[PDB]
Amino acid sequence: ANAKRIEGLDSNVWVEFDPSVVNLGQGFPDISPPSYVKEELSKAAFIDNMNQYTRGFGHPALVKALSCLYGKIYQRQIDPNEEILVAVGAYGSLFNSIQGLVDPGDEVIIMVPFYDCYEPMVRMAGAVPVFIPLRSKPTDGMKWTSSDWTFDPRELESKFSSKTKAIILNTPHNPLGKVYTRQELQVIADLCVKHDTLCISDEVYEWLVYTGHTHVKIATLPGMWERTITIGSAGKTFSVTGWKLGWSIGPAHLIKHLQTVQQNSFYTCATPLQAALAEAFWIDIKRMDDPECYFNSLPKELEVKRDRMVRLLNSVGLKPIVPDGGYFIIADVSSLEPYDYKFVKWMTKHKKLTAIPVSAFCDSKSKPHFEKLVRFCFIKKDSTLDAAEEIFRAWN
Amino acid sequence: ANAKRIEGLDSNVWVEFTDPSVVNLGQGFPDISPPSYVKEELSKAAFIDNMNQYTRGFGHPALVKALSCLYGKIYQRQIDPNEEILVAVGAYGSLFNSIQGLVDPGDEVIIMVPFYDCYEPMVRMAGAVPVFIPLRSKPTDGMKWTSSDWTFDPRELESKFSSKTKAIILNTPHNPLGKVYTRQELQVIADLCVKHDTLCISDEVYEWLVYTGHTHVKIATLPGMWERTITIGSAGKTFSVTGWKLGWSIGPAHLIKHLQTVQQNSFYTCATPLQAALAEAFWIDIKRMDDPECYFNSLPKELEVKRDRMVRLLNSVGLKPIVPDGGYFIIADVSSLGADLSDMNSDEPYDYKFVKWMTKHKKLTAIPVSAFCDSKSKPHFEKLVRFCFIKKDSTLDAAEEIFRAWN
Ligand SMILES: Cc1ncc(COP(=O)(O)O)c(CN)c1O
Ligand SMILES: Cc1ncc(COP(=O)(O)O)c(CN)c1O
Ligand SMILES: [Ca+2]
Ligand SMILES: [Ca+2]
Ligand SMILES: [Ca+2]
Ligand SMILES: [Ca+2]
Repeated sequence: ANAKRIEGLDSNVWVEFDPSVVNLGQGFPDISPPSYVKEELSKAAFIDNMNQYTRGFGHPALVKALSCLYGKIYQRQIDPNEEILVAVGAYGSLFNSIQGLVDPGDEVIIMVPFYDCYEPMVRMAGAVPVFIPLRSKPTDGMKWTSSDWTFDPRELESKFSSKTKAIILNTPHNPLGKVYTRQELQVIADLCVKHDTLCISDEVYEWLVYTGHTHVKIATLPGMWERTITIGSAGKTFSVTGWKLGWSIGPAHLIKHLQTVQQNSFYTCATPLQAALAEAFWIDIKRMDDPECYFNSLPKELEVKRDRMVRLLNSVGLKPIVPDGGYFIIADVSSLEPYDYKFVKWMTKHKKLTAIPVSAFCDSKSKPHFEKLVRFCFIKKDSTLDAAEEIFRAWN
Repeated sequence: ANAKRIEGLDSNVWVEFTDPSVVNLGQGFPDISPPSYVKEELSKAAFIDNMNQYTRGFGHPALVKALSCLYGKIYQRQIDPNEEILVAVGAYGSLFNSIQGLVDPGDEVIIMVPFYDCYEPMVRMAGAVPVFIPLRSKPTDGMKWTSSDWTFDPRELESKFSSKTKAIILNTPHNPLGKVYTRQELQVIADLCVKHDTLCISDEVYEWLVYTGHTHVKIATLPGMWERTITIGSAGKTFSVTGWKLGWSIGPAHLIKHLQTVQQNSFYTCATPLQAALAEAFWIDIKRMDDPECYFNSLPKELEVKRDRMVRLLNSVGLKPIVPDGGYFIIADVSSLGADLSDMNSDEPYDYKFVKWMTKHKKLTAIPVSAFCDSKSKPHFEKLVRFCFIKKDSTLDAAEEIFRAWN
């Protein structure tokens, strides 16, 4: 018998989803992590102290590294102890944020399609998710891209009331690949300031922005530092999704409440992973300048792979939406229980290729508007994408 | 402002407890080496690319398979790795899953005092009402003071159960007392849980650390209890790697699913390389469970020696130790020292003053037992200080130097 708070929250999209099938579904990198990330974990393993309890809110060496890296991005001095919290992934950071800040009866605005945990997390806190969809614009004629999706500022305004506690922002966006523009962020900022709401900004894909786009942090916009929690992830930054380390960065008067959730929930994150992650950070922080920096080299490597996926999807009559950022690409499926779920089962069984139906990232009323869209992951090794080529070449 | 569910829960004893020349017998920080193979296995896992990516949400398959094998032997029943186990971020996370998945606002949860400090705020964050009952000492055998001289009154316990009781939290072996609950004590608890149809959440992280004359009994193995108990263990304790932060909840499928629902909506998955390495460590020791060199046997054997040394050290200065049946903490009554605390003028309990004094004057820290007590219980336990002995010989040598030079 569940507690009331988790009523109806037991179904989970990922819980629902053959070894000759090429999996382009889940965000499971099969490229290697950088060699030094692995080496540093090995080194921490052999130090006895690095196997025992560390500082609860974050390993001192790690919060110092994050302080120094993010202080450069933000152009401010970030207090490593008071303005940072290390949690169990971005998931954990998100949970800390909602649990510590959002009351039963609060409204939380979510942009659709949304990364799927946003909705049940808001609901577990007894809050009301208030949905607004991203919508299409006329294309430049040439190609379909993430930047051809935006939101209507007037519709957004109408979502804000005196019940609104916060808006959840995700840039670069999953599943669309949208890198939100400065002007878009400014509309969100104006409304958070005018209504005095929080912004929770999920920026795990922050390094993964392609040619002609720039990651901009809403927390750097005038008046936003004081009302924003910005979230990062080791799993994305260093392609080690299995390390489950993320962080929240923001003002002390907000971070302390995340800290209260953490000390009362899981308390401490793993010492060896955090020690190794601190060293991985120092290596790359010292060479941000250079194309060898993993912050530089990975987006560069992935852009090639993105462009590859777009050719392959085109090659078979699937209309790709070229992503500004991240490592997912959506394809419209229409020119070949919701449509995209049926299509994905059909493509698995008959083409030996798997993907994720976009309707999984949509509230019930929005699903008809997105149900002909399917998402593919390209943070894959050359050999994996060749196996995918084979499947596409052989499709007809 | 904070969310309402966390009002007044921002204070934390461990945060409150913050110098290189101080000998630290306070926090449960092991400075013995963990087993060599535990460290080896994490290194091995680090170099496998796959073991650095997402694994199964509710627990890495090899880990839960190892857990089901080991606990199947202990429970003498088949344990389902997927449906009857949930791997969480430490025993903390397991406790959190349990209370968050199973306990409603207005529910009562019975807690035994002193209690591992997190029990109280976890119950309050869920909007539930902690109902406290103290452990009470009884006359000693004359020669020694032990954990076994502490117990609860069964009639007092009974009176805490009402139609509003959702659960009782059991911690055995007990922190901070070191008490190993007897079959008869567990039987009293089981009787009431069955009579009122309540849950039992049983924190058994120290399950392997039981000393001569005592045996770890799992309440969930008693008649009627399997269907109503969540039993919690921890890698930090099992393998002396407190920094790995992996624990597990074991119980019936209809209860574990609720815990699994909290986890999927909170942090989701635990780290892959730690879980992979831990599985291997378990196999290495599962396969030699009958042998002295099994870590499950050698660690309590090694700790029993250290415990006895600590008892002697505390005695030499006039501290009155409570010899623990289990775990790696020891409590001493400090009141026969009548210490020079005259002018530390706060409204803090005696034991916190004593510890501050001991740290400054004697260069030795410990933990005040009142940190493990609710407001009304503090005066009944405030002359008691907790010392940790999961320590290497050289650390206890340093401690011994201080005790010898004490007067
Ligand atoms: C937008 C978004 N946020 C959060 C997460 C979870 O991050 P973590 O693995 O660090 O918990 C993911 C998973 N790839 C994601 O796509
Ligand atoms: C009784 C008890 N329960 C739970 C914990 C926390 O366990 P973990 O470190 O596995 O989260 C501790 C701390 N050692 C403890 O003493
Ligand atoms: Ca307002
Ligand atoms: Ca308050
Ligand atoms: Ca079975
Ligand atoms: Ca009842």
